[PDB]
Amino acid sequence: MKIKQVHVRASKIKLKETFTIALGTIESADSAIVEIETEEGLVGYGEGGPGIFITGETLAGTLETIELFGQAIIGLNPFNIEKIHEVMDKISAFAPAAKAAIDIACYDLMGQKAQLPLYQLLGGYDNQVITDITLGIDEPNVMAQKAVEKVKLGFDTLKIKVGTGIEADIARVKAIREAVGFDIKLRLDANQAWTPKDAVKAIQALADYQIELVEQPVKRRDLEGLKYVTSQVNTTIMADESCFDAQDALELVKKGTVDVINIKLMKCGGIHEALKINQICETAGIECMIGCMAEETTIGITAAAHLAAAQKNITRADLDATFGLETAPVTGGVSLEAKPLLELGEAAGLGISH
Amino acid sequence: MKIKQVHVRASKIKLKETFTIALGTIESADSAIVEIETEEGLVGYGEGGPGIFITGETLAGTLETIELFGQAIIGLNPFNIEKIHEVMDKISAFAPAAKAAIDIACYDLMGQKAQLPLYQLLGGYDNQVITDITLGIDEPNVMAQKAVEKVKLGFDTLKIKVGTGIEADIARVKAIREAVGFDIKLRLDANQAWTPKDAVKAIQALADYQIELVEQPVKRRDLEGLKYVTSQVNTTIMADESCFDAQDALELVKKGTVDVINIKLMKCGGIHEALKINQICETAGIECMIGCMAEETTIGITAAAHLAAAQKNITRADLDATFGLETAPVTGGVSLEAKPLLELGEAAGLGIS
Ligand SMILES: NC(=[NH2+])NCCC[C@H](N)C(=O)N[C@@H](Cc1ccc(O)cc1)C(=O)O
Ligand SMILES: NC(=[NH2+])NCCC[C@H](N)C(=O)N[C@@H](Cc1ccc(O)cc1)C(=O)O
Ligand SMILES: [Mg+2]
Ligand SMILES: [Mg+2]
Repeated sequence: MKIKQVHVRASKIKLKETFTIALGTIESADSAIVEIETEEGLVGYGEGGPGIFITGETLAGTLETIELFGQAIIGLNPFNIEKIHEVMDKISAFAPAAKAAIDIACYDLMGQKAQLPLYQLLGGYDNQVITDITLGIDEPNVMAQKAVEKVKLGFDTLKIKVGTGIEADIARVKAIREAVGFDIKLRLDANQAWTPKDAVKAIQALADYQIELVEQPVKRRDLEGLKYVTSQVNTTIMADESCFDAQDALELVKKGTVDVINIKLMKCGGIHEALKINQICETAGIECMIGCMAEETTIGITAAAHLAAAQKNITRADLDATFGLETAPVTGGVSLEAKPLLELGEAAGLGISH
Repeated sequence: MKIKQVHVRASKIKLKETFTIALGTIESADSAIVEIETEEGLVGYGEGGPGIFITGETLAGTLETIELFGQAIIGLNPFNIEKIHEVMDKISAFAPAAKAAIDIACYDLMGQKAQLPLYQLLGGYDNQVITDITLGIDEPNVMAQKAVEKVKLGFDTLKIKVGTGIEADIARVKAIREAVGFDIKLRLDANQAWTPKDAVKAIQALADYQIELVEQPVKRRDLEGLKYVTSQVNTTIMADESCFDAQDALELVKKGTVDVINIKLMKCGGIHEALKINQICETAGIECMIGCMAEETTIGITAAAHLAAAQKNITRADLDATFGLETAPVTGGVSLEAKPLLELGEAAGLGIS
């Protein structure tokens, strides 16, 4: 198998609602979609979802970088994922969105060539995954109200954003908890909004509210502070923005900074790197959750789902990007229907087309 | 795809010459060969080559463990390597040769089902690997003579076994270098024979002999002593017995114990675990060398070679076990011919039988 050409396009999908977190707001899912054509005719799909306030990556920069990658890998075999990453890494010192777009299309091609759904090439642990659904920052009563709706859809786990103030945030969670029950799992995400000591105070305050875990409570670069929190509360602390790639993961398990690590293909540059992170974490006894950017769609979510279902240590999933899309940019893959169960079929690769 | 049956049998193959290392001698390559058959008819080949003075595993124990593993994975998909290792790990707390045997057969099946050479499923970086050849412990003049012989076979890298005493060990290396010149790369392996200070002393004494690297100079459990050697000499230090699995590797990287790590499928329980070790090392800027047990045959060596060719970070290889074998247990795969280049064909999976 040999890459004949790489085509990249912009993709802009209107979001059903404006999503808000501690870092900013978004109202449209704008990403870069890649199609890698082989000499034999097979075409793999990939996506790069840039999050300016998460990674600093932009759609313009991502499109440019992908174009450089595409010309550099013509003639290579999609199965030589080792060299493909070598090539991209030599070209750019940092561009996980661009690299993920190329990486994902390559794994899609691998599945299609082997004639196997992707999850079978990535571990084969399972052929489906259960995802939570996130609730963007809003008024305590507003969020609590939306919870009942999602639960009604079948969701047993809700991801709750907070970060305006320990005061209002605590009010947020409480409102939601005593609103949907106690059989519903509740994970919180403060997107670096709290200081070390305020984080501890805020977390402990929800002791009787039964919180599954708290995601990135402090600034991504404040590793001593993040470890402070983790070591001050019994509640499970998860690192997100503090962990982009495998080298970050190694540093975290090294220092014993957190309990769980959130993996995003758009932060690490694709499945090849995500596998490394998960392997490092599993070896250290740290479970992983697979997440997503608000700007990615069907292709990125589908890729992440195959990986999550395939790897045992990826024990949690936050793949709800497609639930907010007004329309699907492609055919097949994870549907836009807001449901917790993402079942991967037997279609080869990502099972995506059109 | 589903596993229908698991067959396992004993293979006892004489070595053409007794192989001596610091830990003892080996006279026969006795391994367990497994054949995993799927309901559709595809059959995967695997092997468990236990090295008693390395892991403590025996052929009898490896056979009993494989049998336990075999009857527990009936009906599972070979592609579900994640669950297959979970099942084996729950059954046994320690049996890397047995686990490798099942693991390798599964990857062979994956390759066959996908209709792809195994190296394509494991990274696809290359389709061949260049191996060194090891010289067993002997008198300086003899080892030197044997060195010239191997170089004549085209080998550009020789792995020198040492460990009977810094006095002799230093004499062995000096003699070898004098015989083959500085064009040949020489890596040493002490198999835990030296104290940390004798190690530094021996290494410093060979500074002018252009030593590529020194493998496991001190006892396996003496990590502080191993790091001591590593931080006392400019020569590259490699861990072998100090690193069995991914957890060991993570510990070595955390402590900055060594510069390179030796991966053996028979130490870590198969390709699945070997990949973890290499990824951990790569992430930490530690290169890896793929090695082998004397007891392995074409099956084990072929699997190791596919993995080494596939992964960029596995930059060195010591896959010379088939060179000492009187016979080959299966057709295909790496041949018995003593040659540095191991070219993997385009046959699906291992390309065996
Ligand atoms: N329906 C809906 N609004 N889904 C958004 C999914 C976002 C995802 N669960 C998430 O929280 N991702 C990041 C935060 C984030 C927000 C916005 C953008 O553009 C990028 C990332 C996280 O987990 O922190
Ligand atoms: N002549 C011969 N049969 N050589 C086999 C060399 C195997 C390999 N290169 C090696 O050295 N492996 C171990 C040492 C070892 C010796 C004997 C047994 O049974 C198992 C392992 C090492 O690298 O230390
Ligand atoms: Mg987060
Ligand atoms: Mg060794």
